[PDB]
Amino acid sequence: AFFQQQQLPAAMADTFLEHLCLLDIDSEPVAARSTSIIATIGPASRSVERLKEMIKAGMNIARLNFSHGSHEYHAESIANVREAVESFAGSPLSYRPVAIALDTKGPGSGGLSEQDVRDLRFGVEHGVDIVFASFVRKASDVAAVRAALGPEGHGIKIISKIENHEGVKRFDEILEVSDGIMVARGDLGIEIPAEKVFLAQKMMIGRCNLAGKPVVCATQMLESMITKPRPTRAETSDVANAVLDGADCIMLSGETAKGNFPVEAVKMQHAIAREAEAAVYHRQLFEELRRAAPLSRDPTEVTAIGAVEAAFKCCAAAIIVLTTTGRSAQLLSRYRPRAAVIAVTRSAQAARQVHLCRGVFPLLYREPPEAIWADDVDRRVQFGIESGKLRGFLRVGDLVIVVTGWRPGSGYTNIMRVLSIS
Amino acid sequence: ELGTAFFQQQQLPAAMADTFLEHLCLLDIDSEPVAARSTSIIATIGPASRSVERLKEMIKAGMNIARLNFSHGSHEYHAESIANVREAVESFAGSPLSYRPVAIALDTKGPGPGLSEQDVRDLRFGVEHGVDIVFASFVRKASDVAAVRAALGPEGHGIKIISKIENHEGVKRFDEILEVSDGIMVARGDLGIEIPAEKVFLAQKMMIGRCNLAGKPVVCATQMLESMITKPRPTRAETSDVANAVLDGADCIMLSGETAKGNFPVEAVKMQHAIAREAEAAVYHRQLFEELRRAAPLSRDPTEVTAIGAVEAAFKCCAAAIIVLTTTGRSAQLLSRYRPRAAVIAVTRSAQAARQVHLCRGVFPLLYREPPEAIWADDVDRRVQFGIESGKLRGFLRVGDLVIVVTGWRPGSGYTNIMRVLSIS
Amino acid sequence: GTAFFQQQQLPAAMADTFLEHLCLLDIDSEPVAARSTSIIATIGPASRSVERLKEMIKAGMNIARLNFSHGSHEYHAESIANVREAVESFAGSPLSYRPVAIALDTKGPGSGPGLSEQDVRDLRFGVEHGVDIVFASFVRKASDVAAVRAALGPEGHGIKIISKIENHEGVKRFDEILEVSDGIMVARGDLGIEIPAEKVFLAQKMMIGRCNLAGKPVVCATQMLESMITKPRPTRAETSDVANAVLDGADCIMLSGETAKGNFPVEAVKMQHAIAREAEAAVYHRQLFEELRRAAPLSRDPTEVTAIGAVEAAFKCCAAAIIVLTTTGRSAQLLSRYRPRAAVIAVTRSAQAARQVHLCRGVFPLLYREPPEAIWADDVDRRVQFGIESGKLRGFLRVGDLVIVVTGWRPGSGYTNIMRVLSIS
Amino acid sequence: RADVAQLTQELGTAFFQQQQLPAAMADTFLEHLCLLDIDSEPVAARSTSIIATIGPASRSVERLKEMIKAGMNIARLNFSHGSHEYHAESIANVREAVESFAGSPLSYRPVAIALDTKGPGSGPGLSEQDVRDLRFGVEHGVDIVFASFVRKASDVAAVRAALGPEGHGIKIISKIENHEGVKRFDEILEVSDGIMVARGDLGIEIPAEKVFLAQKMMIGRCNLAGKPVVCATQMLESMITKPRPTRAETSDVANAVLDGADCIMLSGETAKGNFPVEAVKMQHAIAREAEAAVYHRQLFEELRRAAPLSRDPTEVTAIGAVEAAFKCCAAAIIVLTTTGRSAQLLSRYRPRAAVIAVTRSAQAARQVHLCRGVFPLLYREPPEAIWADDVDRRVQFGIESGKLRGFLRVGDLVIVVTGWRPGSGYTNIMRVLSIS
Ligand SMILES: O=S(=O)(NCc1ccc(S(=O)(=O)c2cccc(O)c2)cc1)c1cc(O)c(O)cc1-c1ccc(O)c(O)c1
Ligand SMILES: O=S(=O)(NCc1ccc(S(=O)(=O)c2cccc(O)c2)cc1)c1cc(O)c(O)cc1-c1ccc(O)c(O)c1
Ligand SMILES: O=P(O)(O)OC[C@H]1O[C@](O)(COP(=O)(O)O)[C@@H](O)[C@@H]1O
Ligand SMILES: O=P(O)(O)OC[C@H]1O[C@](O)(COP(=O)(O)O)[C@@H](O)[C@@H]1O
Ligand SMILES: O=P(O)(O)OC[C@H]1O[C@](O)(COP(=O)(O)O)[C@@H](O)[C@@H]1O
Ligand SMILES: O=P(O)(O)OC[C@H]1O[C@](O)(COP(=O)(O)O)[C@@H](O)[C@@H]1O
Ligand SMILES: O=C([O-])C(=O)[O-]
Ligand SMILES: O=C([O-])C(=O)[O-]
Ligand SMILES: O=C([O-])C(=O)[O-]
Ligand SMILES: O=C([O-])C(=O)[O-]
Ligand SMILES: [K+]
Ligand SMILES: [K+]
Ligand SMILES: [K+]
Ligand SMILES: [K+]
Ligand SMILES: [Mg+2]
Ligand SMILES: [Mg+2]
Ligand SMILES: [Mg+2]
Ligand SMILES: [Mg+2]
Repeated sequence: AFFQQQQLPAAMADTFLEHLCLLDIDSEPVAARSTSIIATIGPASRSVERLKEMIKAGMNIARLNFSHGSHEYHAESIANVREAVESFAGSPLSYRPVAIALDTKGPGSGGLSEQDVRDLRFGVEHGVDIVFASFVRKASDVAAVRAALGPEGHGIKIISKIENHEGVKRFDEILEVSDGIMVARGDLGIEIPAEKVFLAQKMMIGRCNLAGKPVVCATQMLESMITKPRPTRAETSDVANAVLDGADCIMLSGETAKGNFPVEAVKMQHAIAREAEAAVYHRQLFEELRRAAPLSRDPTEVTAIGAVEAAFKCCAAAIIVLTTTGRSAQLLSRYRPRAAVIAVTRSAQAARQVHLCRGVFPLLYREPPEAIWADDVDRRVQFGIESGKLRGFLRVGDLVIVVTGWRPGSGYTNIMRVLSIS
Repeated sequence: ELGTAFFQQQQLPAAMADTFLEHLCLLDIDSEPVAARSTSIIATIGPASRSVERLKEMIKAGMNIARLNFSHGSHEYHAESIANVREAVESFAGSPLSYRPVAIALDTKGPGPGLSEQDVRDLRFGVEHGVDIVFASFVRKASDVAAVRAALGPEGHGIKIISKIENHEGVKRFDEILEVSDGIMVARGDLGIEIPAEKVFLAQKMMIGRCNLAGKPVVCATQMLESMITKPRPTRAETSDVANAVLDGADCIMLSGETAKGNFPVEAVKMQHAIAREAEAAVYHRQLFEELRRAAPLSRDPTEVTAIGAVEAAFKCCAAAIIVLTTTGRSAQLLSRYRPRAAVIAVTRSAQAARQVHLCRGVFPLLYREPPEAIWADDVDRRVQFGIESGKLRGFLRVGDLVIVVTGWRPGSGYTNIMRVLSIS
Repeated sequence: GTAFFQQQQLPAAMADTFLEHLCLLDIDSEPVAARSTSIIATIGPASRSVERLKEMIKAGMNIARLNFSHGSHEYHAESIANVREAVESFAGSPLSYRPVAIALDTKGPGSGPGLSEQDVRDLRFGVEHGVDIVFASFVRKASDVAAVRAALGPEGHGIKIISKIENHEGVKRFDEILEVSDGIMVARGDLGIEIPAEKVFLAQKMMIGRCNLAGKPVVCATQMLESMITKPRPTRAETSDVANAVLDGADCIMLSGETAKGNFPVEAVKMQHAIAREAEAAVYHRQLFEELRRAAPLSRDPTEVTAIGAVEAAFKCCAAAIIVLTTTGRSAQLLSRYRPRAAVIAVTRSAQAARQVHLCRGVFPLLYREPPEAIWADDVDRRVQFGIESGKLRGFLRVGDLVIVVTGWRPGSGYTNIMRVLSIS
Repeated sequence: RADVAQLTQELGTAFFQQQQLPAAMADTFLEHLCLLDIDSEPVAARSTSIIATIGPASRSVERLKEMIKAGMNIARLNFSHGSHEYHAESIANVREAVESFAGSPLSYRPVAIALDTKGPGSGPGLSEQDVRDLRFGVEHGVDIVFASFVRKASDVAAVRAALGPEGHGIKIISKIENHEGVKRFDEILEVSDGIMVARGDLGIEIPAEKVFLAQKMMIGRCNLAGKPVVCATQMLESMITKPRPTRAETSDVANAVLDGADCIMLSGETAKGNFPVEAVKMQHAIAREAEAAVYHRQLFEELRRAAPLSRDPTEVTAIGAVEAAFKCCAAAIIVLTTTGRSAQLLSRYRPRAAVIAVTRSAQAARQVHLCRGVFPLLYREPPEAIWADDVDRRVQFGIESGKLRGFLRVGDLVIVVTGWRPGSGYTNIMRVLSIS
């Protein structure tokens, strides 16, 4: 029965054609949903009670669209999100961190606009985790956003939105200096022929997967759900194909900001993503990712590949990684393991930001410290295991891969352990 | 010889890639499609697309198959639709550059345990009116297909039966249904209500893959450009859906309300045409052909053996087209199963076969009407040159191009065994 | 039948990985196909008698090597005459006659920089006596090949030049030598003294791989069955060496002292024949054909395009043979480069081409002696029938087998463009 | 190029020109062959073990010291010839020559002693002389038994029973020398520690032109099973009377290594020939060239795909360690082992990195020579009070001996494989360490 669930017959197939033929509608998904859901906050999703429902439905990142609304409006939104998130902090083994992202208005007719500088300053002051920089056309646009974030905003992640021909053509230079990319299909579909957008989406997702950087698929994913309780056949297909393409995050705009079914739209994206993740052809995917990733003398990079290889060999339920900045979890994520990457961190900001990486499940470690570093480490490992058992990721008898470092401080991951649960 | 510009068009850098990841990374929005659109467009005829003038516009936009939905309307209504389609098609019989045959398909109302009384009457209507295809609704088992086949009276055995899979039973009994059907339609509308909406993409991808493996046509249907019923442009999810159905391996893409009752029927056809052309150039032929080749079983049928040699030969020289002489369409279908990048120009004396080959991806029919030559070898040469002259006239061929010619050793269907490499003069 | 798929290592040939392939090798799986790797035997005192030469032709000798490092022109002319007498002693049965090529192995430059004066005299002797191949000793650069070609003059245009790589310079300048040569010989004797003995296997594997990539014949030579000069059976290392040269991709295997001066010249030929047959069945065609196909560049030459379609077609039906009509042998060489499991039966009227095609693996020459038919298509059919009749007589074909026939559209060399699937009657 | 561009800038273009690295990075096997370079020098230590047969030509303690320096890893005693007194003198001479280098335990070279049985002859099973010879082996502390003419699983059970309770640690390598042994191969391999492809008798029992098929099949199955396989007989036959081998002989040795043989053997070449040391030197030189020419890109992928899923932490750690070593071009994998099993599981994935096995067991240190790429280090120090410190001292001993023998340099990356608790069977940790 284990090998009949989560499309395992289709995952073992020798060819991609055999893989497609073996897809079974009766093979149920078992693993936790790996692709993060970004929901846009607006009138339909601003109440603390509504936001609690969206967190339970699966929202991982809350997007504030600075194209509409005042700073007072957005600060109220931020406060409501934080209130709804902290309403579940009572049970630290089941608490879900939610990132806050600021989507800039953009340059419009103009480089970096004066309103954008004021909005970016607002984001730093209000402690946002991510910036979705609108209409990025070159590497110098990213540098301008980075400069506007100042010294207090070094930790904020910059996700460049590609929305026009220039951004697509200069993609490589933008990706090099960005933390990730958003495939902003709305404007892109007006700037380039609508029938060419799928080529740009597939190219940008592929390059981001190659680079190991997060990529978000955005706009009109479940558009009809703004007024209707169920999406169209094209919409469910679109969500599924974005996940199959390799998107780290999927987004909802009007569907959650102004629609009549914001919670239902989140539930739909959650349901589709789970099905699509089980349908991933890991046999060729892991091989291609392995072959494409360059040789490395960075021990974190070397431990990540060894850990993902080890997890595939034993069908590990999870890979528990200790991370400070989230980097060790990101390097595990780039190899697209079938095993969940449970990232145990003390940094609340890192816990929110690792939602950008597919398959990373952040656990904010709030237990009291241990005096001996070795005991402190073991405690954070056992923490990941208890939360994993509570949340359904792990059972007694399961195998896990534990990824740690040799000394405290970020950048020293170099150990991989094969551990049996209880 | 061909130029650097030749190798930058139709996603050729992405097609030459050693891995699927490299292939995705090499996709270029500036790489323009050159080949003719190979995925057929099925448009549903209704109040929005019934007039002879409106139908002429849809043929020019790219409609290859006209679907008559027998869930709505009387026999008198559908016979008027058939007559209007035939009138609009024959309005271009003068100009060989604009004349294209259009298939007529009957979509049944559906069942009850088995074939309904109304369905038997509707199938009899189809035989009497000379329809080419039947889209049999709610097929759940092989005996359902046999019932449709039996209902296609003594005169309708040439009609193609495309079984619509619309429920859990049809998905579970897929293999037995495909074995006895001519092809499949992934009827996503009802399927999305019978099974969880989030599982439909799995059923679509599985059924397309199995149809590609079997060498049988598969249609992706319902809500492809749904918003275009009221809006002139589709959503980002809708264009993505059409593109992904083509990339998945669908032979045909369909329009229902978009053409039958919508405000932009011609614009919806134009949109599907535009997306399909882009998506066909983005197909990863390097791994696709290898997998199709490896998966297809060994064969001692000369048509099947010639088809693989012809597709292999066409890939080797970047052949502008594969010209195949076929009477039933079978030879063109066997070429099509290997998914060549070259156009399959099928020269036939059969008007029905010319209409039905629209079900197979990349098959471009040419109806030949010349009186037969006394020497068979001269009749073959005359039909082969007609394929080249038409090709030249339509933009597929130029002097200096290479084409692969597939013929047989003796007259009559079933003897295809020759593949020739010809230089266009 | 089940028994068919148990012979000639077919389970090992169908394996998904190279590791699975090795694990499936069966010592009880008997070779059925004809031995495709040619045997070159050096003529000397042990193999000069007309009766002895008839035994070597029956044992499997395809090419007779005349070593111009030893003996006078008078000696070599007597050799040539004895070979031709023994070969023509079987010309009474044209359906079973075996052509034998005559190759001249030059003495070399020695201390000189380029072509020696004795080499010029020996090369002109070869042209005067009608030799087919030249094994040019110690080739170090492309200009060495040009010098041999110039010394052959205008009358020696058809002679094939196989460059012997015997030193570090030849290995380093390999690419420029191969570009201008008809093929290569891996002269392991001198090479093993010029470079460290433990590095020779790397040079052999590299040169064979590059020759296979280029589609040019490659010969593995020297000490293959060395112990058989005095002993009736070879060592375990010697049989392994012969088998591995075939598995590496060598078109020809050679015997030097083993046939020229040894006590068991016929037994050495029989041993090489037996090992090569075993090794050819153990070839992993699944990956090999895929790699050859992928590595070969796109082509607008119809012969090149027909060859790949024909090999692809032969694999699809497990064709017993590919019968090709050839004037120069080039059409057979282009089929051979794709390493088909099917025998390439080359029917030719050129006695020289019939002798030279022995350089290409899996090409079985048939010299057709009949005068032309007035109708060219009838002449073409008669030759094809001759191939079928010879192949039936020799055991390559049986009634019911499928065969691929490769012909051209007009008389004369360079016009191959047709591939046909034929059932043996 | 981008998949090796950063590491190329770091390690240099000269690094990537050595040990057939361009040929090893090739996308196809055809490209791999085309890229083989005679100028690309081997850098890695010779990983295929050399088994030399001891006889009149190689019995003296002085001659044996020369053979150990030439590369001999296993000494074979052929019980088809000679008395027990003769073989005991041979064993004593081997041990004397081996211990003459024990002064420096950081550079000492352990040598296994293998007993090759006479065989059943006319009989159906284990002969009476074989029982006496096997008892002799147990009494004299031999490490391996090469059991002649094994034809079924019950033959290896008989050898195991004849070894008695004290010979439980001895490895049984079954010799396949006839059609029955080839046909029942799977049942024999299941119960054996490894196999020897005994080509001499096999070449007389089956057609000589079919032996290469049997060799290639048995090596492939042994590689798939993760068990040692020895290629034997007539490898450098001409070197019995001549100082240089033939072109077929060098080719044969190279092809046995390329086929996947863990060990290569010398029989008459060392036992009775005129050039026993030269034959060992030749096999050493060829094996080093052949190992660099291995197409690791497809090999590792195939080994990985063929090996079944495992819930054994040693098995899981071994594949993660080999994958990690390939990612950074690790100079070595240092593994702590008691029985040699952890080193054997690393070896089955055919890493290009040397597997430096640190052990306290002298028998395990001798027996790991059966596994390709395993370099045994016998640790003689007394245990530390804290187990974690004892472990670290052993790891450091491996790093220091690896630097001393040339395997490691400052700046190199190494993968360290250890367990979480003392005792055999608990390997579960993989560490990436930078050499300082
Ligand atoms: O290796 S993959 O898993 N599969 C990729 C693949 C997709 C198509 C084709 S084909 O040659 O067009 C084809 C062949 C046969 C039948 C056909 O109908 C089509 C081959 C291989 C993967 C790797 C990536 O680098 C990535 O970025 C995403 C994917 C990917 C793509 C689609 C999936 O369904 C999926 O699970 C993963
Ligand atoms: O595709 S091939 O058939 N073989 C290709 C191949 C050979 C080795 C390796 S491996 O990665 O080293 C390896 C993998 C697994 C187990 C192992 O023990 C070894 C993989 C694949 C072929 C192609 C040519 O370009 C050619 O010139 C000759 C051959 C060839 C070589 C050896 C044969 O046994 C054979 O039949 C053919
Ligand atoms: O992903 P990052 O930022 O490199 O953090 C991983 C770090 O986690 C650790 O295992 C634990 O260290 P801390 O005690 O600082 O939490 C480090 O040794 C390692 O460097
Ligand atoms: O695709 P189909 O129905 O098998 O038709 C292919 C047939 O067409 C031909 O090429 C031409 O034959 P006709 O003259 O009868 O049209 C035959 O030789 C071949 O058998
Ligand atoms: O292999 P080559 O030398 O190119 O010769 C192939 C030629 O042989 C033929 O099949 C038969 O021609 P001939 O009648 O001149 O022998 C030609 O059609 C073709 O051009
Ligand atoms: O390879 P083996 O025989 O399983 O031994 C590996 C064992 O060696 C160790 O690394 C060290 O253990 P010891 O203290 O017994 O020498 C263990 O942690 C591990 O279980
Ligand atoms: O801004 C966006 O997200 C877009 O344009 O799609
Ligand atoms: O009938 C159809 O096409 C459907 O239900 O999707
Ligand atoms: O000339 C040769 O053939 C040689 O030197 O081996
Ligand atoms: O016994 C042996 O070693 C043989 O037969 O080769
Ligand atoms: K915005
Ligand atoms: K209907
Ligand atoms: K010579
Ligand atoms: K013995
Ligand atoms: Mg926008
Ligand atoms: Mg329906
Ligand atoms: Mg020489
Ligand atoms: Mg023996």
